[PDB]
Amino acid sequence: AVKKFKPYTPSRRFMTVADFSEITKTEPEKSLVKPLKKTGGRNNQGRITVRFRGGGHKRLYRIIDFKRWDKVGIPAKVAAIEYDPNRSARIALLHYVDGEKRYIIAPDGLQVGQQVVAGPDAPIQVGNALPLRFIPVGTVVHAVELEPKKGAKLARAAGTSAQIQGREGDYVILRLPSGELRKVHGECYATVGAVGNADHKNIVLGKAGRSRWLGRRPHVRGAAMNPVDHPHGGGEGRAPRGRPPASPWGWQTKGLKTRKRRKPSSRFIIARRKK
Amino acid sequence: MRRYEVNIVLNPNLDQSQLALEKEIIQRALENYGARVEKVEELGLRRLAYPIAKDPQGYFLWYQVEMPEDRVNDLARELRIRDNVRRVMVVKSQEPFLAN
Amino acid sequence: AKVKATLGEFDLRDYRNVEVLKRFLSETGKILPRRRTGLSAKEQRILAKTIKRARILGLLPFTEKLVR
Amino acid sequence: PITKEEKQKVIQEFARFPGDTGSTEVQVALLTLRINRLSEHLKVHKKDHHSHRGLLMMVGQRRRLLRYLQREDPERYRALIEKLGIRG
Amino acid sequence: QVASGRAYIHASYNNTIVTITDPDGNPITWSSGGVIGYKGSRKGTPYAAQLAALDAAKKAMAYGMQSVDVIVRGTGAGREQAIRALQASGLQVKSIVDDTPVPHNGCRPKKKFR
RNA sequence: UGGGAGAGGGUGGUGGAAUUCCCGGAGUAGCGGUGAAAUGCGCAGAUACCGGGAGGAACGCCGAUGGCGAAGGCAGCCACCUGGUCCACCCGUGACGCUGAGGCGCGAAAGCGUGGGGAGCAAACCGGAUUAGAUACCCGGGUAGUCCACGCCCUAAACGAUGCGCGCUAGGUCUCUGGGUCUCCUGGGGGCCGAAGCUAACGCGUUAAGCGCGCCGCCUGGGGAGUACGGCCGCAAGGC
Ligand SMILES: [Mg+2]
Ligand SMILES: [Mg+2]
Ligand SMILES: [Mg+2]
Ligand SMILES: [Mg+2]
Ligand SMILES: [Mg+2]
Ligand SMILES: [Mg+2]
Ligand SMILES: [Mg+2]
Ligand SMILES: [Mg+2]
Ligand SMILES: [Mg+2]
Ligand SMILES: [Mg+2]
Ligand SMILES: [Mg+2]
Ligand SMILES: [Mg+2]
Ligand SMILES: [Mg+2]
Ligand SMILES: [Mg+2]
Ligand SMILES: [Mg+2]
Ligand SMILES: [Mg+2]
Ligand SMILES: [Mg+2]
Ligand SMILES: [Mg+2]
Ligand SMILES: [Mg+2]
Ligand SMILES: [Mg+2]
Ligand SMILES: [Mg+2]
Ligand SMILES: [Mg+2]
Ligand SMILES: [Mg+2]
Ligand SMILES: [Mg+2]
Ligand SMILES: [Mg+2]
Ligand SMILES: [Mg+2]
Ligand SMILES: [Mg+2]
Ligand SMILES: [Mg+2]
Ligand SMILES: [Mg+2]
Ligand SMILES: [Mg+2]
Ligand SMILES: [Mg+2]
Ligand SMILES: [Mg+2]
Ligand SMILES: [Mg+2]
Ligand SMILES: [Mg+2]
Ligand SMILES: [Mg+2]
Ligand SMILES: [Mg+2]
Ligand SMILES: [Mg+2]
Ligand SMILES: [Mg+2]
Ligand SMILES: [Mg+2]
Ligand SMILES: [Mg+2]
Ligand SMILES: [Mg+2]
Ligand SMILES: [Mg+2]
Ligand SMILES: [Mg+2]
Ligand SMILES: [Mg+2]
Ligand SMILES: [Mg+2]
Ligand SMILES: [Mg+2]
Ligand SMILES: [Mg+2]
Ligand SMILES: [Mg+2]
Ligand SMILES: [Mg+2]
Ligand SMILES: [Mg+2]
Ligand SMILES: [Mg+2]
Ligand SMILES: [Mg+2]
Ligand SMILES: [Mg+2]
Ligand SMILES: [Mg+2]
Ligand SMILES: [Mg+2]
Ligand SMILES: [Mg+2]
Ligand SMILES: [Mg+2]
Ligand SMILES: [Mg+2]
Ligand SMILES: [Mg+2]
Ligand SMILES: [Mg+2]
Ligand SMILES: [Mg+2]
Ligand SMILES: [Mg+2]
Ligand SMILES: [Mg+2]
Ligand SMILES: [Mg+2]
Ligand SMILES: [Mg+2]
Ligand SMILES: [Mg+2]
Ligand SMILES: [Mg+2]
Ligand SMILES: [Mg+2]
Ligand SMILES: [Mg+2]
Ligand SMILES: [Mg+2]
Ligand SMILES: [Mg+2]
Repeated sequence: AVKKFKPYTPSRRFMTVADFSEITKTEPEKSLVKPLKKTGGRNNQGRITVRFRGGGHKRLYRIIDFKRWDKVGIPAKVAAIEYDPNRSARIALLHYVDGEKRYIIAPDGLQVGQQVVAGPDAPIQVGNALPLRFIPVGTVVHAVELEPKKGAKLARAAGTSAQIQGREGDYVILRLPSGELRKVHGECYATVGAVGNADHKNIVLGKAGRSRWLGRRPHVRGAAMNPVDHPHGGGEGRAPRGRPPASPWGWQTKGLKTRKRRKPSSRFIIARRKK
Repeated sequence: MRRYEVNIVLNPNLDQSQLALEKEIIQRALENYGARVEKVEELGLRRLAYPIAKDPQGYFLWYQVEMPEDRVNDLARELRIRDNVRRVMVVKSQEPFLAN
Repeated sequence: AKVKATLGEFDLRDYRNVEVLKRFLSETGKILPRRRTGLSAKEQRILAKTIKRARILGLLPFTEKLVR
Repeated sequence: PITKEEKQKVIQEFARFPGDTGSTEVQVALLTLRINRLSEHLKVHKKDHHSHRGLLMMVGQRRRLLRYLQREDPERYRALIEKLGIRG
Repeated sequence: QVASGRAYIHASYNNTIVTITDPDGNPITWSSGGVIGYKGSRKGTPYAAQLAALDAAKKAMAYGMQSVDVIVRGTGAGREQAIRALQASGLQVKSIVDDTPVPHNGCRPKKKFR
């Protein structure tokens, strides 16, 4: 339930902020944070390779347990749910009966004080992780490994989920957040339920500065530039595109497909996405 | 506490001891949700009126039980988890209604 | 010919009584009218509710084909 | 629902004498008991407007009785409403 | 080839289509108001269905087909003629059974059927 | 106190039929559609048949002249939560009642906002016909929308065109649902036909539109006009 503001400034008219009402702990576990080297979208040559990045708030990275098969069989208690500035989801702090403390992505409806567990035998229960082959068909799942033991790769953004649709030998058929239908190996891990903080998409940044807080520097339209800069540059007065709408680098950007055709994962993509 | 009849159909093409593991799960689920078994009518394999899971038959369980009303929905759901549980219909126990 | 007459005492809430109940279906699986059933207003509602359960349990059909 | 056990406690705890089943006091407590379990039911099911009509009838019903007991005995009135915590 | 199979009569108000299959339901041959050079409304008439079945049975018989279980769907005008056509062709019609689809109140009909 | 009938409401589940799409099989010269056609679809393998899968919506028979609700309205099935209502006993309170300007809540469809969903259907729209024309009816397509959640809108042939409460004034017949002593007697509903009486007539008639009392709403020739101005409400449409 996003929070709104009275129009006491021009920007507060529209600004919405997350309600943060699920967060129980407001500074991070000191043994599970590390420095996040800001990049400004510059590579190791020093060149901007992703335009319009930088200048955002300082952040500590929280180390997230994307494996969970690390600790098959060891129940953990949900100790706290916390803010994480490096992702859209919230994160949950597990106190394993081992003594080990780890973070995971906070699925929807997970509660402080409940217990979660990973493994083939885990109860079909929000927060438990299992290999996909043991999750019954139809179950809504998240934090999905894309290849066995390579780490949860799919459905990790706030609100997303993947639905199990069928099985076929060693493989399961998933419907991804995009709506694509894909084979994923049965031994791949996933966590029961959807990612939480589903209201994330309804936030209205409200003012330019709020984008700047996130590290997003202003985006300049190609039509605002000059011919040396961009296909859409130049012209007297305003100007329509005057050619198929293009990127700065000249490739077409309205419909031109860019997935590599001869890609091996094609044998596993059943249906391309939707909408 | 209220009395209910819990009807269950299972995968008919199992062996007898796999069938027993399923019933053991049923039994624990019943026990964990506060159920009080009174009867047990296990007619087992019965050919159906139509295919269920491409199967013309299924293994029929039945339990006259007593449990706290606020839990039968979760129980009936927890029973539905196992894939071999192809049908579960909990029903309020009713006094008979008779003709002739 | 009426079903209620051609049947002794029976419980029309027992939904597992396929032998009694399957006599209340047409050749094509439809719940018989009262003009065939011989049941009253109160009895027919109870019969239908229990036939409907048994169809879900797989004990009765939703629909059969017509053979000539 | 409301079991006969809980129902007899309100009759017991408000009967003007052992045997009284329809005095103004036990009528209001019986109504307050329905009203509050329903007030809590409609806090969860806000879309259940049909039951809310019944809530309003019980509310009006209790109000008319309390208007009668406050006309006869403003001391029986005050004493009853404080044992049920009413009057906002 | 196969000794015996089935026979499906799809018949609406616009046409009558007959398809012969095998035991397993896979088709062997088919005909309809079009295969006997009728175009338009004429395709829905009972004579159209008669020729359609006779052509469908004849093609089947010339494949060793001897026996047929008759399966009828639709309410077209050529329905009951097509059944007569199958027996009269030389095929040994074992049974006849209606299987016309009927929704237990499913999808909203086109405006024309309300 | 003890009983009952019910598509009354809300929430969470879940079953089959059917349509569409997709994959596999088999198969070939049309299918579809109409008054007749054409557009459309189809040898790039359609239609018809079989196996498989996905997804949405709506619940056949039961089913009715039926039931429930204050109205709008409510129909697979299961459970939870919740309302109303009737009947038996005649046990408790002792007129605690009726109506109700304002107020407050509910309020079909369509429409609106934000997400979601989208099979079928289908405003707009495109095409094919018909025609003098055809911004239509008929046909092939098709976007909102129809569906879900929350928040709005507050209208209607929102009708029984019949405000609510109470008492009184022949009966006959059918039905739903209770109770009994089970012919029947008796309650509470739902229809038909009719006593007396009412009505301009049609018709109404113990479900009054009869005979009476209470209270409320409303009318005062047609058009202008449910328009304008003003006020209040609404995001808007527009409502009062
Ligand atoms: Mg704001
Ligand atoms: Mg303001
Ligand atoms: Mg939060
Ligand atoms: Mg350190
Ligand atoms: Mg770096
Ligand atoms: Mg470097
Ligand atoms: Mg350098
Ligand atoms: Mg260098
Ligand atoms: Mg870039
Ligand atoms: Mg940059
Ligand atoms: Mg976060
Ligand atoms: Mg991110
Ligand atoms: Mg894989
Ligand atoms: Mg935004
Ligand atoms: Mg930042
Ligand atoms: Mg940006
Ligand atoms: Mg810009
Ligand atoms: Mg420029
Ligand atoms: Mg310039
Ligand atoms: Mg330069
Ligand atoms: Mg250049
Ligand atoms: Mg140059
Ligand atoms: Mg440059
Ligand atoms: Mg250039
Ligand atoms: Mg240019
Ligand atoms: Mg210049
Ligand atoms: Mg320019
Ligand atoms: Mg210019
Ligand atoms: Mg310029
Ligand atoms: Mg140009
Ligand atoms: Mg270009
Ligand atoms: Mg490229
Ligand atoms: Mg894709
Ligand atoms: Mg299951
Ligand atoms: Mg029973
Ligand atoms: Mg035709
Ligand atoms: Mg009672
Ligand atoms: Mg094909
Ligand atoms: Mg063509
Ligand atoms: Mg070819
Ligand atoms: Mg879909
Ligand atoms: Mg008395
Ligand atoms: Mg006295
Ligand atoms: Mg409305
Ligand atoms: Mg609507
Ligand atoms: Mg909308
Ligand atoms: Mg659509
Ligand atoms: Mg045209
Ligand atoms: Mg036209
Ligand atoms: Mg002309
Ligand atoms: Mg012309
Ligand atoms: Mg059309
Ligand atoms: Mg259409
Ligand atoms: Mg479409
Ligand atoms: Mg009407
Ligand atoms: Mg009026
Ligand atoms: Mg009034
Ligand atoms: Mg009524
Ligand atoms: Mg009557
Ligand atoms: Mg007279
Ligand atoms: Mg008069
Ligand atoms: Mg007359
Ligand atoms: Mg008359
Ligand atoms: Mg009359
Ligand atoms: Mg009468
Ligand atoms: Mg006026
Ligand atoms: Mg006037
Ligand atoms: Mg108006
Ligand atoms: Mg106006
Ligand atoms: Mg005005
Ligand atoms: Mg008005």
